[PDB]
Amino acid sequence: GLVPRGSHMPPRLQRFTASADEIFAAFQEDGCVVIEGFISPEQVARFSQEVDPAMEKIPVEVTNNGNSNDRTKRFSKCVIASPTFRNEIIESDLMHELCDRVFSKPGEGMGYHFNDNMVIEVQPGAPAQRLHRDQELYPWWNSMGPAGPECLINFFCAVTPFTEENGATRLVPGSHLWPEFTQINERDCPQFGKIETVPAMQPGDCYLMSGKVIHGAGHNTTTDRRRALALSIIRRELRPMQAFSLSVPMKLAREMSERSQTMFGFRSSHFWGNDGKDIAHHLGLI
Amino acid sequence: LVPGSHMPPRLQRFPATASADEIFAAFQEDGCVVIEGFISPEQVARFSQEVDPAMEKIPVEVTNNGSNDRTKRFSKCVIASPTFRNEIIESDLMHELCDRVFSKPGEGMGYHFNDNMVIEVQPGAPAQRLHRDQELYPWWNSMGPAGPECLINFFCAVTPFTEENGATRLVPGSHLWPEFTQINERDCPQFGKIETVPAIMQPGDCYLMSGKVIHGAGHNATTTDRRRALALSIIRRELRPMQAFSLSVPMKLAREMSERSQTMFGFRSSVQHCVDMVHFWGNDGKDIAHHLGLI
Ligand SMILES: C=C1[C@@]2(C)C[C@H]3[C@]4(C)CC[C@@H](O)C(C)(C)[C@H]4CC[C@]3(C)[C@]1(C(=O)OC)C(=O)[C@@](C)(O)C2=O
Ligand SMILES: O=C(O)CCC(=O)C(=O)O
Ligand SMILES: O=C(O)CCC(=O)C(=O)O
Ligand SMILES: [Fe+3]
Ligand SMILES: [Fe+3]
Repeated sequence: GLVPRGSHMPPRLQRFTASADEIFAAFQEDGCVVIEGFISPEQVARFSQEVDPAMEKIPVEVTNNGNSNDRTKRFSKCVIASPTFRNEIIESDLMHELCDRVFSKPGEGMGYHFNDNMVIEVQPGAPAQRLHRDQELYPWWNSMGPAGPECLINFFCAVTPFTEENGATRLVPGSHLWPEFTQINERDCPQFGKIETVPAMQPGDCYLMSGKVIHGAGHNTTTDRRRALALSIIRRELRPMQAFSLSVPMKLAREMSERSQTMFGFRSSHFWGNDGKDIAHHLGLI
Repeated sequence: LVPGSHMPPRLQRFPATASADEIFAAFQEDGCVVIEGFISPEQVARFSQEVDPAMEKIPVEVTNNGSNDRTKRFSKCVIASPTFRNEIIESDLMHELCDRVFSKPGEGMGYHFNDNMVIEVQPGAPAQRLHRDQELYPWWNSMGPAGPECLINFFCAVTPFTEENGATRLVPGSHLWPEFTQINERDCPQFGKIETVPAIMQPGDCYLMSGKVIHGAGHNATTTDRRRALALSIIRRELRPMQAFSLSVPMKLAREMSERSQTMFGFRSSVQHCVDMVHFWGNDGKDIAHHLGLI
């Protein structure tokens, strides 16, 4: 009794803070999954307050250009600006145990690190964002199709509420299993215009989406800044969009755990080394 | 010429004053090509001299496993060698060829440094397993020869490369086989049947090789010869380097670099286009070179 008997049933999008082997199976089966309450209530709140001054000084472009910057604010310096982010959120033992199932291989330590820490605020009346796979960031990955390894996953977390009206993210569950991975336009995608989305949540819930999954922010209302926190995580062989080890000051890196140092590139795992030695030695982190 | 003798595979040779289109054509055909005088004999001799203290402090590891042992590997070339940072990495032919491999229209430099490794193969050192350098990026073989390029190496003779002292063994045209497997008995059907050719070179010569080319260091069967190489390993901007150069190379040395050299070492970003434009290795919407103060 999930849809009225006889109706078309829409692509499946499971919801779940229980077993990691559990959430991981929903990820594998569908390409994405929701984690209701991924960051605590006040945590999501103290976080949003802490980055709000930074958001306040980001001007809004009104361009009708088609870009992803048309009335959408984006801001990446979350570690610099938010103590609760760098002290609490990125230390979710849930994140890591999930990242460990997507990415790490046995006896090789952490096969993952951060790509980005982005706060995305869809301004009211913002055109719906182009449909895309995140792994289009790494242009050849689509050419490996659904059988290729995972390159990227997003812990996409709501900051203000996510509604059909304010432009929450439209997901396409199961698009990680399509036979050919393509750009999503009328020229390159045959299914263009027939692609059945599902809008994605309340402040603190996150959805865990594969980089193979087609998606996009929808159209935005008259006075609702729809604000989100994207934890982009990639495998250790890939380069981050943000140069976090050169902008996050050494002070904050000294306060991080070994594993979070590895996420921001203040520590190696043999990639990102220093002539046969961990880069951590040279940085005065023993 | 040899005498109905079997003629082994051809490794094409060009002087460093040839058309970058002529050299790249060879690279595209065979997957590897020798560039003679890539570095001048005076430049390489100063380089060898400037890194030689660091090389002598490096213990030769001998092991009871015949392991990629008895090979010295040193990567702090920028810190240790003015010739390297002031002249060698400013090779225009090197950047001409990288652009033809990596750089898309309208996205600036599509490449950067993976590594800068002095590789000195010691007397008696055993040969290296046959491998492709793109095995570093483990999904890459699965795209086969149609896959884009992830990596190229400018592998320079610092001291002479001879068949006896362990000059690299290469397989021209292995970037074109229909299936890219690891080269072992389990997965490779040609295992044991693969014909290689050595990179015979004088100091300052180099070969340029695709990550798709099967190759391995040869056995050093001499008693005197420490066979010294300089490997300039260059990858796509989207891939992680093996060296964290921006974190170990001093900022004092960063400020002295040309802007394309800063990009190579991650002191400066490059802009990638997907409708959307994105700084790769950037700082919250701006080139990382602002926060660092490099203009
Ligand atoms: C240029 C962009 C790129 C190429 C990559 C992404 C990307 C790093 C992709 C992976 C994600 O986990 C996440 C949320 C961290 C985004 C953040 C925004 C940008 C940087 C981007 C953007 O800001 O557009 C002006 C885009 O929105 C987009 C969709 O179009 C892109 O595909
Ligand atoms: O803002 C959103 O809801 C989607 C974010 C996204 O997909 C992107 O910017 O790449
Ligand atoms: O030293 C050589 O000639 C081969 C080096 C090589 O192929 C490698 O280290 O990947
Ligand atoms: Fe996206
Ligand atoms: Fe190699």
